[PDB]
Amino acid sequence: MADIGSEFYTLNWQPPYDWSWMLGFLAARAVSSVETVADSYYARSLAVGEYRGVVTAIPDIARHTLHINLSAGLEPVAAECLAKMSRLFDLQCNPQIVNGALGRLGAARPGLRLPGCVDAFEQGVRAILGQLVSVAMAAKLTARVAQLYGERLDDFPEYICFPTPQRLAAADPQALKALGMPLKRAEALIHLANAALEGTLPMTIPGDVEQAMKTLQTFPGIGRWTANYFALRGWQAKDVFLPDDCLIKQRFPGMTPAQIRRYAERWKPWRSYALLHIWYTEGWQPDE
DNA sequence: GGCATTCATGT
DNA sequence: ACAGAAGCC
Repeated sequence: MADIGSEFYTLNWQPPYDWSWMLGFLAARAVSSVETVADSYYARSLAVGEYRGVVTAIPDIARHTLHINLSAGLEPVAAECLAKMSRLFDLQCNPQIVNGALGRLGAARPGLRLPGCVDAFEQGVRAILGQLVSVAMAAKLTARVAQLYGERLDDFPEYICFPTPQRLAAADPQALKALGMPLKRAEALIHLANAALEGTLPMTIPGDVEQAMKTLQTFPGIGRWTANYFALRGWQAKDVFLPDDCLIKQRFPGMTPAQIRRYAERWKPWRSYALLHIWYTEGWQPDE
């Protein structure tokens, strides 16, 4: 909780914004030695190009500001760090626009944002690992992977960087399997770690997301769900919906993974936010 | 254990 | 759209 840096920065957000939720979300999925989530505090190792360091983000609810502190090694690339924090926290979102379009589904938790990531690859590795297991177990698994293939910081030895596409492509699929996962999944990771290494995996949000996801689902281990939920968190595609999600079929009294594709149409172009509101709004039921 | 979600494939 | 590998009681 002691300033890891001398340089401080401020990012504005447009209320409303449920920070307890956000930080709750990220804390659950917090990978041990990579990131540290607490009450009004989030911290993590960060690689921007060849620059390394620690970032912390402290919300200030009174003045619609997020306070960012950077370690010295991250100063030369401050703007990009801030852009990563902004995509991680959805600071550019216009809640009024989203919520107004979500109509009734927006009402209960209007401060819900779309939790993003800091790195499209990192998000991709996460998307694969958290595939079938519980949110908690993915977290523990991903900590094991990072513990082995992650790079430590020279200035902050209690922090390690999320593993790069390099160390990860050079991974022994069996060493991965030993960290507690199917061969088919260790192989998935390595594939992705290779695509990203050779441009084949888009790091910035593609212009045609549906098209870009087509290409994704042709990856080993990556199907339609894993591809959709990655576009959402990895690219922060805001108009993505998952009709096949287990939790959604449940909230649709006998409805086919095609009938809902037409229901969720009513929430363009904010279907990602709609999806989230459904998950995290218990009281909610379709307008039958 | 036989059965079942649950997401990934392939005809 | 239409039929295999990985907790449930």
